Amino acid sequence: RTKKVGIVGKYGTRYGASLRKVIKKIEIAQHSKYVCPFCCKEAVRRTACGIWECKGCKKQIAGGAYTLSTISGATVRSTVRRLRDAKNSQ
Amino acid sequence: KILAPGRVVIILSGRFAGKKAVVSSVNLQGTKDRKYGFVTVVGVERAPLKITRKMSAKVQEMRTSVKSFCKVINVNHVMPTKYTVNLEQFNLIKQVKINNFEAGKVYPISQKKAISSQFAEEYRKGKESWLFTKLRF
Amino acid sequence: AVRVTYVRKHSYNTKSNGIRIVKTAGGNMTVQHRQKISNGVRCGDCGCVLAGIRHIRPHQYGWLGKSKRTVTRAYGGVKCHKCVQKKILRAFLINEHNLIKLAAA
Amino acid sequence: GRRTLSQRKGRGSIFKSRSHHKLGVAQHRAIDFFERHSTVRGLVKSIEHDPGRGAPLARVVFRNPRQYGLDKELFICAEGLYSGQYIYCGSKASLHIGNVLPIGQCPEGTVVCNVESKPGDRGIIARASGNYATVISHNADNETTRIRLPSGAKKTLKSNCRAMVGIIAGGGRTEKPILKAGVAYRMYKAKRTTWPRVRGVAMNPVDHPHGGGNHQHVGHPTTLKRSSPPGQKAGKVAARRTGLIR
Amino acid sequence: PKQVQEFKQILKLLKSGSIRAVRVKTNGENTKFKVRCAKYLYTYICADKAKAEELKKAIPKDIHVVEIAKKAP
RNA sequence: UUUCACUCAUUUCGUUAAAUGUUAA
RNA sequence: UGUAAGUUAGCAAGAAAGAGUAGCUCUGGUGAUUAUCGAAUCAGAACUUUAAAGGUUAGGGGAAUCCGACUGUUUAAUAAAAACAUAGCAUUCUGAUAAAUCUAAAAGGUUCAUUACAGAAUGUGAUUUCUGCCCAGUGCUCUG
RNA sequence: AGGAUUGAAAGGGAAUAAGAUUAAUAGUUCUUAAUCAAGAGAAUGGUAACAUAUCAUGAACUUUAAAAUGGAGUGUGAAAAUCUACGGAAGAGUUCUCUUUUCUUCUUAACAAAAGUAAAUUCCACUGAAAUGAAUCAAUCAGAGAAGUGGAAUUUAUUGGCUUUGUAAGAAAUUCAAUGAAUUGUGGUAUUUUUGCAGUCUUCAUAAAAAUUAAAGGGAAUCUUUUGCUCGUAC
Repeated sequence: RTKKVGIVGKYGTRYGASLRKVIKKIEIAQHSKYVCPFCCKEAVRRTACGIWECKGCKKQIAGGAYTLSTISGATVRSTVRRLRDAKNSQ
Repeated sequence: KILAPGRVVIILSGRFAGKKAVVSSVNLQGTKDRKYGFVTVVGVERAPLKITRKMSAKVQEMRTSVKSFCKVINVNHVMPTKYTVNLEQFNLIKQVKINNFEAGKVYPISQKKAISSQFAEEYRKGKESWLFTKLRF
Repeated sequence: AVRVTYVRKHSYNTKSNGIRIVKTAGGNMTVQHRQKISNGVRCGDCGCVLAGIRHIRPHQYGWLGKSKRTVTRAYGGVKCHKCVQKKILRAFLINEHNLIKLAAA
Repeated sequence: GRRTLSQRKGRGSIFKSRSHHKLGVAQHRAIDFFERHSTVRGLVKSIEHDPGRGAPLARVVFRNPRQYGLDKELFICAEGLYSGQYIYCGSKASLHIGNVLPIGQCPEGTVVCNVESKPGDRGIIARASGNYATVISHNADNETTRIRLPSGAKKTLKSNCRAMVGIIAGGGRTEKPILKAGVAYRMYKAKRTTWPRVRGVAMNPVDHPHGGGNHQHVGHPTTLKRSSPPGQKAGKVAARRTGLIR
Repeated sequence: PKQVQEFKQILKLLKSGSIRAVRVKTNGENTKFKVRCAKYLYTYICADKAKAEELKKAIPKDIHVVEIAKKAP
């Protein structure tokens, strides 16, 4: 249907090519479905900015504004895990 | 067998949800009308209240009274436990057979009171304790 | 086509000013004041609408029969039948675990 | 001249916060014995959207340790918390995401949010979406610890200040480019009346110190002392540098 | 207004002392025995004349009975 | 002569002023 | 039916340009229930005439130059614009007992139910491309 | 036990409808028919979802829900209006040129009942899907269990949505006679409005609170009749 304007073709021709290219990355990831960390189904959809709900699995998760998990919030979960192990042992 | 006569089960659904009952007769195949795996149980509908050393002798008898029930239940709506009662001690529960559960009509009140009376007697001696403690969800 | 008028002194199409035009004798159409749409009860845990309880106004449950506003089950009218089954398992299984964990492990 | 719009903002007449649909005050529970010598267990009932702020808010429900009943709190969601989760607050709480611990029991390099600047004040620092503070060092001599504020500043706090382990949810909120004036109009639905900002140079000499003449220009330096009286304090205050950085 | 369904409910209704007024309506096919009580106006639709006569025998004598036909009273 | 150590006016806060401090256990 | 240059590749575009359209009499397609029942819709064919959207309703088109990027707002009552706003870009200060700032004062007040992805103060005005040299003067700042 | 006053005749809220009547008031008067509040006189059934004209006790204390929550667009249930098919009854118009013709009426309330019978969603039992099925305009769903069969519940402008019934034909409408007589079937794969429902989309926007009510956990304790005040009400 379109050559290289995937979802931002709704913006038409009125916001600058670069600004439409930048928002395309976010808008694809904002409406996309994610794998639910409990029931492992691709059934998590965003409700509000930062809130994600597992549709057929009855859970609400706090996440990024447009993605379920951010990069910054992913290395923190591992960083705290390493410190927790070190604190317990010696 | 997990579900054998005398085994104490916990009901999960229905009016008797959360009551403790004693398995009487198991039938995993089911009858022609009973198209499911079912077991007959006799349980404590109303747990006895805790008594003290202050009330009159009449009250301590009334307070320790136990009201029981008899019901054919589905095996999927119960949770078998690790506790087993002595069916010979509870002789009035052996005689509860499947043919005694007539569909659509009230269960004989006289039979219920007989088991309710014995349940109170067995509890008064303190022989069985975990059976008669109410489950606090 | 018969055109009607508001009977009461309210003149705006608010939620509480809902009307229904019904027909009457002689071809005359009158104005009926229709009720608002209520919501039913919800499970306190999963927030799902319970079955067996009607969706009527809060004061109308006073006029309901005493058996028509609750379900004959533990936590009836406040919890779904699934909301209660997990409650029983939690109460029993956890207590069983605490008997082998402590108390002469 | 007149009073500039900056002066009129301090009166608070149409510049009051549009806080009607807000959920409440997001803070830790009040400090008590069970939070100082034991742990309390809280249940994350729900995660909700608070108007006017980017991070979601969690409705945590603690049992009342001294009386019979409940105790309903309103935390700021750490990124990762889910409904039905159990969180533990107290001096003995484990180092899991979402648990509230005194800042002195956390190892070096750990990441905390909603830190208390003064003990018992229920959260001051690192509260916005995606923000966090990192624990730098402890000092058992005077029971003080160092943390790095999200602005890069280093702050020293008493070691018994509480903090929630993790990252505030809603990260990356400001990376999505606003595109329409309408979208920026909707951003301040639960905020103050500040959005459509008229340039001072486009004003008239009465209204603003920048209100120019036959050509739109300022005419005098836009870097001012901190001690300028209100009304003429417009531009850059106590600026040590200007221009573009290389 | 409530409608009674069988005879034995309206035989019992009449022999009670709570009756207040009886109106009999004759129509093209049926006859309605609208007994006026304190609260409701119970009525019985009968399709047999012989059964209608039996009802008039059971009516007490201290109560007023009104007969209504193709012309309003 | 700033330089310190305490709190006792003083400042800023928190709660339902709900286990602070020292022993015992 | 056909449609250009240009283009942020989305548009330009109803581009431009050409043909048909009436009345009467018929034919076919699109379903439901097991032959009957129903829907206005599309296509086609002869014949005739005053050759048919036009009673009413109902876009003039093309080639360029300047300004503003766009949707929006404005001097009630002579200026609706190239002016204001706007998103984008950028600069400054502030760890909250703070910054800005109202008040004569105040356990006073606003942003603040807030906490740097925040608050406050400004310049330029979408996108692309580029922002050259100068710290002497006047400002501002300094760990001197 | 917990936080004082005011703040809405468009926000929330106990309960009334039809016909008639006046020179003028009428959900207010009259007739008829109802409703609400305040009073006065320690249970069964179903496997289960859940169900029983009050029934079938339930104090302090705590919790949950309702009141109470954006918008767009698509599909669809139902009612009314318009249009139309069959079958008539009564009256009117045209009629020198024809027209088995054109036109008008053929109705029904609040509150309740339960012959007959719908659409949609969510749950329950049996069984266990791959040769993957099921389904929508679009989607969407499934071994933390699909489709199939048999059930339960709620919503659909009052009881229970539609027809039907009591109300209630005695009213009202259309005619005829000089107060008295006549009739008041059944449909539609059409359009619009209203009213719900179902999922989809959208937000750096997430789209009120209290009065008030019900239920639960807990185990403390051992039909008839009376009244319903103040103020606005014309145009």
